[PDB]
Amino acid sequence: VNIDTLVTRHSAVLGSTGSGKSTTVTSILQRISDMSQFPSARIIVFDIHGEYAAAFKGKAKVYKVTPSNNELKLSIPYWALTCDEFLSVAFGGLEGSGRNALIDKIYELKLQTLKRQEYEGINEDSLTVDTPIPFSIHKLWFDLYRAEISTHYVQGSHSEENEALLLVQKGDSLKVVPPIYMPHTQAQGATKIYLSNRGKNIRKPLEGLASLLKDPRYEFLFNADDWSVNLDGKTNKDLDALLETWVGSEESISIFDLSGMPSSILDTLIGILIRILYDSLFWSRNQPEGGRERPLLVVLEEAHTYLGKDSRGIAIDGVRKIVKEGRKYGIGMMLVSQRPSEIDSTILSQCGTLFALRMNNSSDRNHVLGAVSDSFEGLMGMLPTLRTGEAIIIGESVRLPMRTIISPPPFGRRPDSLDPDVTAKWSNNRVQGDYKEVLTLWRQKKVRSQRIVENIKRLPVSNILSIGYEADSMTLEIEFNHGLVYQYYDVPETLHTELLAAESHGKFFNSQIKNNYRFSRI
Amino acid sequence: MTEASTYIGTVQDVNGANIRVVLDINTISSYRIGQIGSFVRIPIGYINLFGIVSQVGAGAVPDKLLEVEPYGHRWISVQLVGEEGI
Repeated sequence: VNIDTLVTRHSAVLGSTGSGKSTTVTSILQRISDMSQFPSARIIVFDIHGEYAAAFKGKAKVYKVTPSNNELKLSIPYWALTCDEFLSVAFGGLEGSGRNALIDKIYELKLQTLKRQEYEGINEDSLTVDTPIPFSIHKLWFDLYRAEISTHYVQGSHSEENEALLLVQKGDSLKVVPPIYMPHTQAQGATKIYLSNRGKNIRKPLEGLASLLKDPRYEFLFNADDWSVNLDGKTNKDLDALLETWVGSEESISIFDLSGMPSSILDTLIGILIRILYDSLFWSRNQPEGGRERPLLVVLEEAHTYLGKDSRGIAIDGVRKIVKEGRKYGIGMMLVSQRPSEIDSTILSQCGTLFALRMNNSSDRNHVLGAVSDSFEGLMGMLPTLRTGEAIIIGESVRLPMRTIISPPPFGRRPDSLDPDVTAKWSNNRVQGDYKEVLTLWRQKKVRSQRIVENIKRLPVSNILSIGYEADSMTLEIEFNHGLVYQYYDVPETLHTELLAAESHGKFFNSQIKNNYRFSRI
Repeated sequence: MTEASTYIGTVQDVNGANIRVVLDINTISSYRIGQIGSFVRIPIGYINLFGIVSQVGAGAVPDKLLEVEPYGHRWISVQLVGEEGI
């Protein structure tokens, strides 16, 4: 199979849910990005269900939402977005004068940041809202929310120096706490206090933004680790580090695990990532770090949910732009789906190569037949009766349409999402629970309890890969495969001392310790 | 002889000032083929009718053709602008 046409002319993998397309994609990716043959590979995967991280144990970087043992943390700074995408993410697309007010505030904050911190090739003349310059969002929220509720001490003038605060609540910028102001009352006897006369109609959007800031689900957006913005507009790191970590690491394959992200903004975030990657690899097409000197491949999972015929999302525009223009700047594409009838025909028709697996219904088969350019009546009638793992390669990347059996991946590299098992949990004997603890966790909006041991030192060795314990806290720590780490609390020393001297590592654990002691997965 | 240079297709529907043309060039796609802002020339005996393309793709296919065959889109929609005199 030709590989230059496979990347430059795009591809597509279509099949049924029972056809095991994940194994085929994993095998293809492993074969293309071999270290021995292609030392300078470059692949980006937009994993959605997080079922590809397991297949690549130590062969690829993984950027999840919540790191546990060794995976990194995905983080997209909000100041790297454009104005429209930022509005669609935070405020949901305001259309009134509030949009103008927010744009003006963004411009003012960016100008102040440029004044404070020197930047190369950027001045007051060549600054746009589109320019990715860091700026504080908490300061903006504080200013706009105080300029809408707080009441001036003296009527007629509503300057900031006339703060009519009852004394108590000064308020914090980094925190979401707002300041308190005395109520407006111009009656006789007492002092005349008037509310702010410049307040816009953005109270509800600002409350929503405050809720989003206080929500822990948006840490990757508003609380980037190395790209958090102080009130003066300064960050620990820059965007170059992010770009290097994304498409410049020593590992050939980088996987984005978007399983834990909210379902209402996934399309927008995919569009954001696509736009950032395309711009970064387009504006530097002469340097050795550009796409022309090192072509990049993008693998998109479950393309039928975003590339529909009438989809109004942002990712569809980026996908169309890549499909139309990557042949020149060296950016490939590879759509994977289990429902070809949902993908846009104008997009599916431009894919150079098709990997047609077994398809069950007739709509998908008809769509595939209509979206093909090289058909042999002998082979195309075999689609509903293809063996699992067998593909029919068709397109410009092969001399002839041939029916292949994709080479299976090496042992210990079978993709499998860590979906909780129904049988094990449902068959276990029910035990007592801590209603107070779960209620407190729900009120706090945190996933880490208070009784978690910090730095237990473990030792090497259903399977058990490591074992740790402490005599001071009497809490047992057992590490399983797939990166799972458990922490059983209030265990006597006798149990784990006997376990360490047992014939094997297990069995007895399931016999006595598995379902008697309260635990907490970390 | 055959269709000479600068040939696109034939008229297949008239609604007064909304012409629908079926493309004949299979895979030329490169003077580029009719774009959105491009002009086309329709000679009638002696005079040339100049027109402007307005819709390209599924938007120009007649309603019943889509219901019959929704996988083939080789139609363009031309709106007449003016004519060249003598």
